[PDB]
Amino acid sequence: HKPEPTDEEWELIKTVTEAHVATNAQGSHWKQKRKFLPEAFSHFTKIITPAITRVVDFAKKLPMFCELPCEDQIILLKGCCMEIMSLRAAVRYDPESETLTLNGEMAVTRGQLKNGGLGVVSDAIFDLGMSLSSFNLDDTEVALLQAVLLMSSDRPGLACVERIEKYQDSFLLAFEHYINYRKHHVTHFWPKLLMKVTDLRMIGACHASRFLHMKCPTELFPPLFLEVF
Amino acid sequence: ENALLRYLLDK
Ligand SMILES: CCOc1nc(C(=O)NCC(=O)O)c(O)c2ccc(Oc3c(C)cc(C(=O)c4cc(F)cc(OC)c4)cc3C)cc12
Repeated sequence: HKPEPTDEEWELIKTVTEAHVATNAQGSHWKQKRKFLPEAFSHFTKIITPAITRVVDFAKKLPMFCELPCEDQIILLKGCCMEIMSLRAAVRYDPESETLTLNGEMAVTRGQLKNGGLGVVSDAIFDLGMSLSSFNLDDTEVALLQAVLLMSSDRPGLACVERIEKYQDSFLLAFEHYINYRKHHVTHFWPKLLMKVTDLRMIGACHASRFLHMKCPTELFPPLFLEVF
Repeated sequence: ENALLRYLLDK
């Protein structure tokens, strides 16, 4: 009964899904190439830059993103980068080892990510990972969640606010219609998914708080990390 | 600023 995706929505789903799969670290081989961190600014310093770069590559493969002016692209990436990386770690939550996987390789514990420098944001990302188990999100659902965070019109300083809001509405309709098609065995699935979008948005602004607190002189922070704050 | 971000985007 509930509306299933249109042809134009299936094309948008193909584009965004493939863009995610092509920029998701060790997509197939993440669980079998996992190295469990011993027992960490150092080891988390090394892996942040490639994680930002993958998010940049994801956005650069969305045609709608590429039609925006450079200064809007910069602001949109600043806004969603930690949100998208957090989501990507959270969907790689292993409930048996109670680890997240970063960069497809590094499995970390709640304690390691917390004392590694993230602080209470570590607890938020792990708690999101635990909640996202029973949601059983596929590559397409993760990609659309990412497109929705990327196309956020309330980022300060944005020029094409109206265009970005229009792009987001396309993704949200495609996303809801895919969720109808997918028929998850969870009640109020779509309302509950939008609450997760808020959880990632809260994680994005707490990263920004923790960042200002972590300032250690600035030259210790990797250059690209400083740019996306 | 944002020189490195700018570079990675315009590639
Ligand atoms: C899941 C939360 O977001 C994150 N996600 C991923 C990731 O790969 N996600 C999965 C995927 O993309 O597939 C990462 O790799 C992450 C690495 C580090 C990280 O948080 C730090 C930490 C822990 C340290 C520094 C630093 O480089 C630093 C430098 C200093 F000079 C001082 C300092 O003070 C603590 C910290 C900088 C960041 C972003 C957060 C990550």
